Amino acid sequence: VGSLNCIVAVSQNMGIGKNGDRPWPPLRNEFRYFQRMTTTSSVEGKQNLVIMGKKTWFSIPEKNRPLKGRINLVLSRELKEPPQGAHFLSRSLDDALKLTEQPELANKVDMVWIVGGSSVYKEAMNHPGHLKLFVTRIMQDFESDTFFPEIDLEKYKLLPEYPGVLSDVQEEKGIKYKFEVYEKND
Ligand SMILES: COc1ccc(OC)c(Cc2cnc3nc(N)nc(N)c3c2C)c1
Repeated sequence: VGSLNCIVAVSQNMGIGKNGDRPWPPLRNEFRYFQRMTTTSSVEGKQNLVIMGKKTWFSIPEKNRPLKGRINLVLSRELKEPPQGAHFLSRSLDDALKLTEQPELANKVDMVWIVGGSSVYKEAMNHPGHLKLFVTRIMQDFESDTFFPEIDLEKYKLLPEYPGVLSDVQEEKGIKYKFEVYEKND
């Protein structure tokens, strides 16, 4: 395992989901960027590991499951086995990390990506160590029922830029958004 990262799209109210769905219409290019960031390995013969809560897994259209090109890990305490189409099940992020160390994925994993939900992000955001947040800011309010936790600027620095990430305002379906990379180490 190389790097530990979290990727999220968030509305101005810090909304990440509404009844397990996206609180905004589809954003095909925001989606393509998500697929591109998470799938791309920085080391031949390696694939990235994607981690998600039970509920983020079930919110992905059946058709898109598993996220292809990546090892899919579902994080749950109630599940006794991995949902159909998933590859591994861990009780916590710590257990999910340890598994990496097993010669199991040890030699097979480049980067690890946390793709949801608040719980899983909240807990990654507290794992001590180096972490990067790839945030997609949707520049409007959307009714939500679940939120991203508060980013601590005394801890994470917004990078002035990052290679492979557009720096300017994007626009799809009359909804503007921008990409931000935060970095922490502690
Ligand atoms: C959350 O509601 C849905 C519905 C469909 C769906 O994938 C097809 C998803 C997954 C999805 C999509 N875009 C993202 N976009 C970003 N930037 N970050 C995410 N973590 C993310 C996720 C988890 C989430």
